Amino acid sequence: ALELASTSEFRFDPERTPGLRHAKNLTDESTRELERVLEENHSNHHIFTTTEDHKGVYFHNHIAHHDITIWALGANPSTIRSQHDRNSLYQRQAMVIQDSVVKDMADPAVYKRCLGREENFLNYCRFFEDEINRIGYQAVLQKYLVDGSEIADDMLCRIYMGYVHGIIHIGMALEFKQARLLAEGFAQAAVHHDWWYTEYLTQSEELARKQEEPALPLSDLIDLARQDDAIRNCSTLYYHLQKRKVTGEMCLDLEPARDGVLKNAGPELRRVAARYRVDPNDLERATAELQNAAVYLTAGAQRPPHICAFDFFLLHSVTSSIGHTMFLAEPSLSNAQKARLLEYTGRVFLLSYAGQGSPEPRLDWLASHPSRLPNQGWDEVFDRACYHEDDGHMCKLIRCMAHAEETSRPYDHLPEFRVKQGLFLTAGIAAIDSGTDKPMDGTKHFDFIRGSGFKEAWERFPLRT
Ligand SMILES: COc1cc(O)cc(C)c1O
Ligand SMILES: [Fe+3]
Repeated sequence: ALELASTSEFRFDPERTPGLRHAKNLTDESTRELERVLEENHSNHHIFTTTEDHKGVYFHNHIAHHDITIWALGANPSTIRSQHDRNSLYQRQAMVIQDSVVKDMADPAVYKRCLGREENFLNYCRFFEDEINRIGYQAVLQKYLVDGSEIADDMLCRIYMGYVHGIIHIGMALEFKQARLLAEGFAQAAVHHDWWYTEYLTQSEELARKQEEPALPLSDLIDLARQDDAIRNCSTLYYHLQKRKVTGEMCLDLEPARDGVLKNAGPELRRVAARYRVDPNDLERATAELQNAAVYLTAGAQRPPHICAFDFFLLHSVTSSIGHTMFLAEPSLSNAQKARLLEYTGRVFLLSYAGQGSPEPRLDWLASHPSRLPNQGWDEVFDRACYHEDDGHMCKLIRCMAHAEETSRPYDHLPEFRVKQGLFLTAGIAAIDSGTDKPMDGTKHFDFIRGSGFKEAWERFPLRT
C-alpha cells in the first residue's frame, strides 16, 4: 500500500518521495520550491496549452512532469523557478470548478456526459480527489481502470489518448506518491476524446482473446511490424510537414495514427498487437522487457551518418514505460490486471512506432556515439538535464532510460532484451549531446526529430564529426 500525500496539497520529501531514479542528494530548499510551482500550475494553468483547432491536436501542459523530474535530478530552487516560469508563459488559463458538477458526477449518467470535454478538467480533478478520499486510491484504480466495468474499460483507453499523457501523469503520481497528481492524471485522461485509441485497443484485445499466433516479447513484435509491407508503408513524413493553406502555419490536421496507420494497415497492425500477450506469472521480467523495448525502438531509431537524435513521438514510449514499475509494485492490482495494463501500453508503442515510419534500429550507430564532454556518468548527465531549456521531454527521456537500465540488469543475458547494460548510458549521453542552447520557441520543439523512420527528416541534422 503506497502512503499517498493528501488530495488537497503537494507534499514531497527528499527521502520519502524521491521516485525510482534520482540525483544523489536532494535538498529541502528545492523540495519546498517544487511544491510552490506545482500548486501554481494546478490552480492557474490548464491541462492543454492550445485549443484543439489552433494546431489541429491538443498540445499538453508538461509543467508538473518537468518540475518534478528536474527536482528528482537535483535542480536547485533557482533552476526549478527559472524552468517553471519560462514554460508558464505559453499556458492556457485554468477552467472554472463548478462544485455542483463535481457532486453530480457521482451519477454515472452525468460522469459519462462530461467525458471528453476539456472545460471539465478541474471538475474531474475534484471528482477524483473526492473519490480517492471516499474509497481510497486502490479502489479508484479498480473502479476507474482495471475492474472491467464499462467506466473502467472506457478510462483504460483514455489514459493512452493524446500520446499517452494520461498514463505518464498517473505513473508519476504513483511514483512520487501524490494523490493530488493522481486525480490530475485521471482528470487529464477523462477530458481527451481521441476515439481511435478506444477502437484500436478494444479491437486488438478482442483479437488477442482468440490466441491465433504465439505471444512474443515486445522487441520481437517491433521487428515483425517492419517486415510487413502494409505496416512499413502506412505512414509519411508529410504528417510532420503539413501546413495551413492560408497562413502556412504548422498543423496536425491529419494525424499519423487515425489517418495513416489505422486507415492503411489496421488489420495488419491489429494482427501484430494481438500477439503482445503478457504472462501474469512472469511480470518482473515482462515489465523490464517492455521498458527495454521502448529504449530499443526509441534510442535505436538512428541514421548514419547523422548525429544521434531522438524522435519526439517515439520518446513518449520511454517516458510512459516507467509507470509500469509502480503498477508492478502495487499490491491491490491482480497479476492479470498488471498484465492487461502492460498489454495496452505495448500495443500503443506499436501504433506510435508505425506512425513514425517503423525506423529500423541501428544500435551499432548509437553505441559509437562520441561523448561531447569527457567523464560523463549518469550523475553528470542528470545535472546537465536540469539546465536543458525545453518543457521536460529531454530530462524525462534521460531519467526513464536510466530507470530502464536498472530494471534490465537482471535480464541483460536474455535475447529479448535488445539494449545491453552499457548502451543505456551511451543513449543518455547521445540525448543530452543532441540538445542545443535554444531547444524550443514557445511550444515548438527543435532538438527532437519528427518522423525518424523517413530519410528526409534527417536532412536538418548535422553529420557526426
Ligand atoms: C509542446 O509540443 C507538443 C506537445 C504535445 O503535447 C503534443 C505535441 C504534438 C507537441 O508538438
Ligand atoms: Fe509529452
